[PDB]
Amino acid sequence: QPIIQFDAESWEAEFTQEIQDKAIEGLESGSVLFFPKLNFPLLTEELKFLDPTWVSNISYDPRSATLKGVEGKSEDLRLLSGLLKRYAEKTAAFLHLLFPFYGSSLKIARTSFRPVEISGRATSARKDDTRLHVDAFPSSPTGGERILRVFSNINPQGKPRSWRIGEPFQNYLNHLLPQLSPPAPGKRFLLYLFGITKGYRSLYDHYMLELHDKGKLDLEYQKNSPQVAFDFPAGSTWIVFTDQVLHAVDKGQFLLEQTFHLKVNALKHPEKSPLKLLETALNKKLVSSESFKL
Ligand SMILES: O=C(O)CCC(=O)C(=O)O
Ligand SMILES: [Fe+3]
Repeated sequence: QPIIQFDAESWEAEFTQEIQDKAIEGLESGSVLFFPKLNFPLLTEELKFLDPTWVSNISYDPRSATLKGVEGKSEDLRLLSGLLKRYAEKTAAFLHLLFPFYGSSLKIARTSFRPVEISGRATSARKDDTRLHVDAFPSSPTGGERILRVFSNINPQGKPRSWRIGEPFQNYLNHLLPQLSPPAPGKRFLLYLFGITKGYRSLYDHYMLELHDKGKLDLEYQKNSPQVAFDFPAGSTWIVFTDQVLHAVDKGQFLLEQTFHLKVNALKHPEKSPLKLLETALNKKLVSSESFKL
């Protein structure tokens, strides 16, 4: 079931255990959790930010209270920081209400505001997010940790955000497995020494980047693989492990996004993670820092 719909309409909603179970089982199975009625309202003073000219996308780090990617007057940067900080706070609260099993293992990461219309985008194949992919960032290895994202469509003209959702990760990995290759010896160490990567690119991160890139260049797979097109309405929110769920965006404007990280050993079913699926498929440990279980 690629998309599981929920009725919650508040960021402070209290959930029954049954809904919590549905959410964590769905999330870990690679479903998108969809909240059609969960809107993220803006203050009147923030409405001015609903304009693409503010990008010079925009990112905020809640851990350091630092805003990047935008220039302007102090008071405007304060207002924009306040908007993204509120999105970080509300998404973090919501995830702790919905996923108590993860406890304090949820680690917030960067907040993103995306005011540029998607349908006019055109770039190199590897960063073309109209192509189905799982998330893997060449400059930012994960060391196996999960990439969990919360998304909210805040389009004020009532325009949906058009996604496509692909086949399960295990089928994607199987399709691309004959195209995977090990890294060149010493190359990842040089990327680390040279500051091209933030941290060391694990073998896991190498293979996730290969899946991401080779999947995007596989034009027959992009055209023919199983996929469902879904429009997320304005005023809706959705939650997804974007390292596991194949996704692409086709159209839309004005998105808030919050990234969280989660260690694999905090998952209810760690064997369903991309890390463990890749380690099983290649019969090897793919992250050197891995904790060892006696
Ligand atoms: O902009 C979007 O709606 C999706 C982009 C994407 O692939 C992502 O945030 O991981
Ligand atoms: Fe993505």
